[PDB]
Amino acid sequence: ISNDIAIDLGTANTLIYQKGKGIVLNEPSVVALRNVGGRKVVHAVGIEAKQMLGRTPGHMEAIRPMRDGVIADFEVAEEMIKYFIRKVHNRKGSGNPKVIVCVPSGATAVERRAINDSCLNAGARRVGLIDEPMAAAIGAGLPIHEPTGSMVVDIGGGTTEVAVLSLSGIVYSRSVRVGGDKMDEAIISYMRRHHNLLIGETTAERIKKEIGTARAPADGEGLSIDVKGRDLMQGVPREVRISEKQAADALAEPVGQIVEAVKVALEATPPELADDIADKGIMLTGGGALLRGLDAEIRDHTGLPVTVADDPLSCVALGCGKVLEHPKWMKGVLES
Ligand SMILES: Nc1ncnc2c1ncn2[C@@H]1O[C@H](COP(=O)(O)OP(=O)(O)NP(=O)(O)O)[C@@H](O)[C@H]1O
Ligand SMILES: [Mg+2]
Repeated sequence: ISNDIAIDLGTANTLIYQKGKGIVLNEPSVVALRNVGGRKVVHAVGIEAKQMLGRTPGHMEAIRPMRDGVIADFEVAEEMIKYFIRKVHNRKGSGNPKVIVCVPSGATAVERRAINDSCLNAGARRVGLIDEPMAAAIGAGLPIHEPTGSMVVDIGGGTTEVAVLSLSGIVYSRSVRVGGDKMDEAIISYMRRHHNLLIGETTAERIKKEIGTARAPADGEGLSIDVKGRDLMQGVPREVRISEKQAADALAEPVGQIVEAVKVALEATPPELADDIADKGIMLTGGGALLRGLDAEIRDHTGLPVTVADDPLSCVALGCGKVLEHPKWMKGVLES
């Protein structure tokens, strides 16, 4: 049995795929730091940190060490990664493992060295890096080996990466800093400006999942829920109701940037490849791809068919996993 692992180091979620086990770990990429006499110390990581925040006062502080598709905190990213790697270690398995890590396509040398070191520091022999859109496309089923063109749109928490693949290569790649976190920030700004109500991340993610949509009902308001927060002048808790119409209104800006990033990618793409993507469709992946109507909105504005992958939260990790299982393929990237 193997200790070989592939890591999908998301801004919102970290996934680890183990050779011969599939997905062994799926946890929020948060660290909880307690502040004490000027210092900050790592208290919990992952689902534990997210649990004990939400039971949160004064000390317990939240660091997302990857954020907006960049490494913000090198010290805490290292310890996050270490924790996760140690946590999936199997003692009845091969020595120090081979590791694959999925990095943003707009990742610099430095951030790559940083990833690679955090992994060696955690007990790996060798480390290979694979560009995210390439992993997303493989994970999703795309025929990235054919000379036919393929398009993948990966909507994360901090980033939306759009890429066109052909012939085992990336022909075009671009990332924009818009995804599920800007969606939440927009819903929370909307609650403040229109209904004068302060809300949190959790209430926000809940609205986005429950009535969020990239396109308003043709009706007028559609469905509604009630959400709790607190009045921003009075301090008292309050309930307000909100429609799918309001949510659509709230999300239109970040949705529109996503749509614009797809149009821009098409305008850069070679016509013959563009016509291939026209036949098979644009493939959406990543958790942001689960927003209602988002595929329907990209279809209207581009003219192209659009499909959401199966298990879009897991694509990058499955694609990384596929490379891990294929020794000759993993070869290709350790030579990176
Ligand atoms: N039903 C849903 N509708 C809309 N958004 C959702 C839904 N479920 C999850 N999400 C969002 O999906 C995002 C996380 O997706 P994910 O693909 O895990 O991100 P990531 O890989 O960690 N970020 P990144 O490094 O930018 O690629 C969060 O912003 C969630 O709010
Ligand atoms: Mg991602």
